[PDB]
Amino acid sequence: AADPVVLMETAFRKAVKSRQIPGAVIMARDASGNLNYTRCFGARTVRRDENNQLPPLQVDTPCRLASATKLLTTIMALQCMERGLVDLDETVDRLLPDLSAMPVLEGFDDAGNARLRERRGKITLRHLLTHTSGLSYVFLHPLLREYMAQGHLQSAEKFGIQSRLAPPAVNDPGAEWIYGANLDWAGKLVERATGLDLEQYLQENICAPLGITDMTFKLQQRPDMLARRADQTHRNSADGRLRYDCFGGQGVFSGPGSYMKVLHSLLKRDGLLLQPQTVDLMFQPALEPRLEEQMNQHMDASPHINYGGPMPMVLRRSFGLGGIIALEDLDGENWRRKGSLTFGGGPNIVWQIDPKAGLCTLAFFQLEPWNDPVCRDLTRTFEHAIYAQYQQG
Repeated sequence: AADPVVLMETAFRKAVKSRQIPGAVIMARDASGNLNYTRCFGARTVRRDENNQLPPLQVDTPCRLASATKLLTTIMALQCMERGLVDLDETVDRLLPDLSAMPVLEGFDDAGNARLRERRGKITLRHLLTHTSGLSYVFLHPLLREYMAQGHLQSAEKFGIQSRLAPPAVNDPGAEWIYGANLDWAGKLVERATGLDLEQYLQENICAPLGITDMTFKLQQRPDMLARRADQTHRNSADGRLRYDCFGGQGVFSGPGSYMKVLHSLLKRDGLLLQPQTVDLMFQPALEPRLEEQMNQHMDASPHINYGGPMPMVLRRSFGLGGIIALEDLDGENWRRKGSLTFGGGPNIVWQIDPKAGLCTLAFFQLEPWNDPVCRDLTRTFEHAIYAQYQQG
């Protein structure tokens, strides 16, 4: 093992032992197939089992991907796009009339009543995949905040409208980049285009092709793996110490080893689940120029959120179909290169595909909250290390 890679590995092992993290599964791969690094650290929980030892996590251990599910759904949409069932620029309302029926919430008046408007513009699958549907998540936007305060979301029950799909848009399509629920609609679009719920579609069009068996939405229906799942860990603000704790877009449980397989096929054009042309698209910076600027501005101004994760807080980025795209070079030839596409999920799960560097890496944790200092620091120095040993050794 390389000078950086051994220092890195023991630096993880240090963090597990000094109770800073519970554990981590980390993984790197290259376009050749040939690079195959995969190392497990620590325990899958902090809560001791019946025998006073804590079972260790490993590549087959079931873990909540959480907000890292989105890529999978982003894939499943582009599968249908390929197969002719939809088209990126087709107005959603063919398959999602109920979405196209939703109004946009403009603002509030003085009596405080909800002020509401119909949508200028129209709304496409490309918009959804790029978080440019002009719709948002409830507790991130100040308007929806109060819409929620008034209790205008209560009424969805009457029309059988799913909780997550209920909130109104807060802008027109193509207007802003806004991290939003627009990946559960993506989930719907598929279900409706393929007459299949996305649990069935997932196994058929993603798991089967790569021979996966630990990927599922319905974990409660898998005694075999439910029993061995990873418990969630949460870190306290006071101490720094840690304590115990079917829509697309979030809520898949998978082994970290299997998630890699997916990142791999993509990296290496292998064509097993998607089609190299349409993969290239995912990596094409979708954001219009004035759009990509406001996104950068927003993301810089919100460091408490840190969509970037391990990568420099100030950076020039855009967005593609599945994640963020580093528009400039992260640190010369030492680290990620212009073109690389990263995203990640709640429990400090962070993946990235770098085509120009011929690599794809996946750091896998089960610790909340997002953007943890030790996780970020370890992820930082994880990538730094395998990038170095690999490409210059």
